[PDB]
Amino acid sequence: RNRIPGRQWIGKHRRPRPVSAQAKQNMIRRLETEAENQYWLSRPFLTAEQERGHAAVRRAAAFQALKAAQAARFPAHRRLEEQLGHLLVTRKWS
Amino acid sequence: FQPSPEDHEKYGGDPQYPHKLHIVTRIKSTKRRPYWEKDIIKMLGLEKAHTPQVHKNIPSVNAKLKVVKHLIRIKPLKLPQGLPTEEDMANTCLKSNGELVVRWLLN
Amino acid sequence: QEERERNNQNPWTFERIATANMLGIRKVLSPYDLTHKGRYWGKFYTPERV
Amino acid sequence: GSKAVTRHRRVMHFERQKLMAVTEYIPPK
Amino acid sequence: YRSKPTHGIGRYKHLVKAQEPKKKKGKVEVR
Amino acid sequence: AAMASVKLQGLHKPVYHQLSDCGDHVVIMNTRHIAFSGNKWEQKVYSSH
Amino acid sequence: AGSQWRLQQGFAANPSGYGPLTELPDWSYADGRPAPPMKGQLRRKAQRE
RNA sequence: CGAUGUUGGAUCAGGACACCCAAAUGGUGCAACCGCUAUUAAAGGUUCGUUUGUUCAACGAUUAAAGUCCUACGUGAUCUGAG
RNA sequence: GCCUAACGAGCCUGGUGAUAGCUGGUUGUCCGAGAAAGAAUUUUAGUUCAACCUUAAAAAUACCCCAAAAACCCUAAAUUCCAAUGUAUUUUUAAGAGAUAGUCUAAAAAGGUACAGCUUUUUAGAAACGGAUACAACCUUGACUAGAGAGUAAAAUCUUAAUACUACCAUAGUAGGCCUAAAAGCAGCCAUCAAUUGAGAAAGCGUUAAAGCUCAACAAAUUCACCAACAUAAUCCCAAAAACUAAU
RNA sequence: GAUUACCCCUUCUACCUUUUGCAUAAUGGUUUAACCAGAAAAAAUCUAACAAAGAGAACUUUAGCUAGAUACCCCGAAACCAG
Ligand SMILES: [K+]
Ligand SMILES: [K+]
Ligand SMILES: [K+]
Ligand SMILES: [K+]
Ligand SMILES: [K+]
Ligand SMILES: [K+]
Ligand SMILES: [K+]
Ligand SMILES: [K+]
Ligand SMILES: [Mg+2]
Ligand SMILES: [Mg+2]
Ligand SMILES: [Mg+2]
Ligand SMILES: [Mg+2]
Ligand SMILES: [Mg+2]
Ligand SMILES: [Mg+2]
Ligand SMILES: [Mg+2]
Ligand SMILES: [Mg+2]
Ligand SMILES: [Mg+2]
Ligand SMILES: [Mg+2]
Ligand SMILES: [Mg+2]
Ligand SMILES: [Mg+2]
Ligand SMILES: [Mg+2]
Ligand SMILES: [Mg+2]
Ligand SMILES: [Mg+2]
Ligand SMILES: [Mg+2]
Ligand SMILES: [Mg+2]
Ligand SMILES: [Mg+2]
Ligand SMILES: [Mg+2]
Ligand SMILES: [Mg+2]
Ligand SMILES: [Mg+2]
Ligand SMILES: [Mg+2]
Ligand SMILES: [Mg+2]
Ligand SMILES: [Mg+2]
Ligand SMILES: [Mg+2]
Ligand SMILES: [Mg+2]
Ligand SMILES: [Mg+2]
Ligand SMILES: [Mg+2]
Ligand SMILES: [Mg+2]
Ligand SMILES: [Mg+2]
Ligand SMILES: [Mg+2]
Ligand SMILES: [Mg+2]
Ligand SMILES: [Mg+2]
Ligand SMILES: [Mg+2]
Ligand SMILES: [Mg+2]
Ligand SMILES: [Mg+2]
Ligand SMILES: [Mg+2]
Ligand SMILES: [Mg+2]
Repeated sequence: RNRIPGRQWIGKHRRPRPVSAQAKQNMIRRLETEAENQYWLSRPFLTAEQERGHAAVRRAAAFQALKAAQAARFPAHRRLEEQLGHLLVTRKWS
Repeated sequence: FQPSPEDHEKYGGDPQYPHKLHIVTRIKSTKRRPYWEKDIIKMLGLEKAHTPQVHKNIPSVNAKLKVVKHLIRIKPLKLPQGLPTEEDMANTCLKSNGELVVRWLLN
Repeated sequence: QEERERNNQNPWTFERIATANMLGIRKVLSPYDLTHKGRYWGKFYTPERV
Repeated sequence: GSKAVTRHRRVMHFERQKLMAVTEYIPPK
Repeated sequence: YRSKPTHGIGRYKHLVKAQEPKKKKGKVEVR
Repeated sequence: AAMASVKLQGLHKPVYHQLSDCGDHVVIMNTRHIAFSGNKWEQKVYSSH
Repeated sequence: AGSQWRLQQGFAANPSGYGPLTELPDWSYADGRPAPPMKGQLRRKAQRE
């Protein structure tokens, strides 16, 4: 009898779907968590100056290891066992 | 990011000495969020949700956390028995409340 | 309008949530909502919103 | 889509509606 | 730049008068 | 109806299952003296075609 | 459910998290010699280390 | 657009009420009669002719009244083809 | 018009496998990665470049990025650039095709009716087998296989439907001056004093003008009294129903 | 999915093509058997021979030359010309 013109979720006229009591509680629970999130970030242990290059050898070593692993890309060795192992196809019981 | 004097008592923080290490757990999804928030999640080791990850409390890390502070849960790392030694590396267990127990299920 | 804004017993207000970018709400809000404090929507002004 | 300012009390995004309902004013009791 | 504290250090148009040029059609001793 | 619906389906038996024919008879007496809450005696309408 | 209560008491939210119900071996030989360790338990003790 | 056949009439009508008539009622610059206006009600009813392909409109006669509108501006696997 | 049942120009064979940016079709299993449009074009129904991407290879730096730094009249959200740090990405070389017909939501604007599921650009998002009863675009979500295990996320009926105001009581100068045919508190102008404990040269109605009614002031007496009311559509209304046994 | 039990129960908007988006009331198929649609080696990558030289003449050569392997569809017009 009463229709929502066009699509019911887009356009100038939409569905009057209201906010429920359960939805309000979900927002509050996330807000309480985020209120705690921005408190533990408030007071750093070290200042900006005291952390200047505190861990740079490890960063340099990590990048060097990345170069070393990526530079080892090369075709694998080829051995006689792989080629001579094909003759075992016609192995028989004499 | 200026805490009220009552914030320390509410969250159990220490008014004088800030904590040393973070425990970061992702809650929400990177989908339906801008691309710059996706990269910060990826570069913090928070790819898998509900998996604790430990980060320093230096301002460099805190700069990235503030951008995605609405997608993660941050708790301090407590050490009832102190830092584990090389002898007790394999017996460490991390409880839900945020403390690391060096000796877990002895004998 | 100031006494009703000072004695409000609701911990969360539109000014606090929008400015701090809580819940990633800036994706939904407009840049003008930082100044309007949620009291203005389009040309409509609701004086009862704190 | 409609302009920023309209004449018909432009319907808010559903996420914004929850924001407008959680940031209400509670008079002291 | 706008955000820099040194914004507007080159402002000078408010020091001298406007000095309206004597236009060919608007040339008149408006006293 | 809320408690009568449960008994008819058998949702009170721990052996309940939709495929099984578990079901209990319910006898309701004094149905002329039911008390509709509020003004539902004049507002609620039952329609059929 | 009741994960909030378990978090309050210090246990894991999920009863499968580092509880005594999971770490301990589930089976052992009748004579008494220990059973081979679980594949899952060894993996879980590797990420903790 | 590897087809949703297009005006008007003929037949059959389904529905809404913002009612033309029929029923009840308030107000009036309502004495009565004839009127104007507002509320309530949709079970039934809402004519026959001259000109135009006409819907529309004009005119003759009458009726308690000759209502407004929707229905693929209903209805061509039922008809008509004047336009 | 007609020339053997199709003539805006016959039929048959050959040229003929005519040629189509246009439509339709394109045949086993499994696995890895995976793109929505910038520029010219008888060009926008298509192509050829750039970007992005795939396969292979080489090399060293890529993203995040603090302070400093980027215009002169006024000017928001914010960009550019850059060490640390967090993290493994990026560039170059050699081969390449597809795509180049876009939809909505939020945000900044323009045309329009501050109309469209409308149209033209820029930034961001999405295209669940869950949720919003149904649902491309909104919300929850790191898409493997098996189990008759477990914890959680989005989320299920939305508010008010509001307005009673009732006693008692009226007499002086004086038709105040002016004005007008007549202006007696009551067209207008002007003044606004004054008897009585108490009552305005008048707040409203009324009269052609008067008369008359009522409201302020006496006394009497004392619940409270700002404001908040808004019609209807066409096949048949539309889960059924429920104000309290304990809910972060 | 199951189930002692075929249904009864619960859960699921046919398939291709074409599109921003098709259960769509957009296209095609009654069903069966047989038949019917990716083709080329200039530059390149992979493997091998021999190497300042290679190739069973004619050419290419500042690590190159010779050989192998890896590649680019089907159906359809109205028409045009000659006999
Ligand atoms: K709509
Ligand atoms: K058509
Ligand atoms: K009728
Ligand atoms: K074309
Ligand atoms: K007078
Ligand atoms: K069709
Ligand atoms: K088609
Ligand atoms: K087809
Ligand atoms: Mg619709
Ligand atoms: Mg809505
Ligand atoms: Mg828009
Ligand atoms: Mg058809
Ligand atoms: Mg008819
Ligand atoms: Mg009828
Ligand atoms: Mg009526
Ligand atoms: Mg009547
Ligand atoms: Mg018709
Ligand atoms: Mg017809
Ligand atoms: Mg016929
Ligand atoms: Mg028909
Ligand atoms: Mg004709
Ligand atoms: Mg012929
Ligand atoms: Mg062809
Ligand atoms: Mg284009
Ligand atoms: Mg290209
Ligand atoms: Mg800077
Ligand atoms: Mg840099
Ligand atoms: Mg194109
Ligand atoms: Mg578009
Ligand atoms: Mg559009
Ligand atoms: Mg369009
Ligand atoms: Mg975009
Ligand atoms: Mg669903
Ligand atoms: Mg998974
Ligand atoms: Mg009185
Ligand atoms: Mg009416
Ligand atoms: Mg029903
Ligand atoms: Mg569908
Ligand atoms: Mg289309
Ligand atoms: Mg396409
Ligand atoms: Mg079909
Ligand atoms: Mg078609
Ligand atoms: Mg067919
Ligand atoms: Mg070649
Ligand atoms: Mg020619
Ligand atoms: Mg010829």
